[PDB]
Amino acid sequence: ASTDYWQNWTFGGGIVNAVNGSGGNYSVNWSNTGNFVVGKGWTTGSPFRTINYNAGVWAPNGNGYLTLYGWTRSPLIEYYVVDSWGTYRPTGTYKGTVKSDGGTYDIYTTTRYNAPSIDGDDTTFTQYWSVRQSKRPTGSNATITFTNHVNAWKSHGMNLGSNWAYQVMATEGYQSSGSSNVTVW
Repeated sequence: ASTDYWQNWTFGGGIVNAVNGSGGNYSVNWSNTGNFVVGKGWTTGSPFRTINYNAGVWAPNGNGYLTLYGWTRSPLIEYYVVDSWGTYRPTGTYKGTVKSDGGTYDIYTTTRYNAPSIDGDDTTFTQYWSVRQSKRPTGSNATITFTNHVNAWKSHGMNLGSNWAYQVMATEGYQSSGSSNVTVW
């Protein structure tokens, strides 16, 4: 069920040139940024969705993530399934591991205070992460069987909220430069 949502959020400086391409395709070119998340996906996330993507270009110069990105409310949770990165591999509080779609992921949790979210600039929420132990190869069709992550997270007491907000296959950058080109379906 193809993408219906376009994400293009920036903050803090630099240039983020994001193009909403044909179908599930988009491109990003960025320099000297603050923080940004750009991607395509779905207005309503599902714990049952298999996200398909192909990153034709993954070329961060510094810190960027190629990652599933999404939110629930009830309660407010920010989640990530990070398949690749640049110079910085994100982590948090280690819980365990999960294997999905040919990759082994470490599972982390982090509680964020006074932080920006889909609710506003100064909020509290928890983050759930699956981060691949090594960078996923790009340029070939990829799946993220998100249910495998939801199920593993649940087994370590990491339950998502019941009101689903957006769910995108994203390019995130923090204080970096780079290029990506990604198609999502």
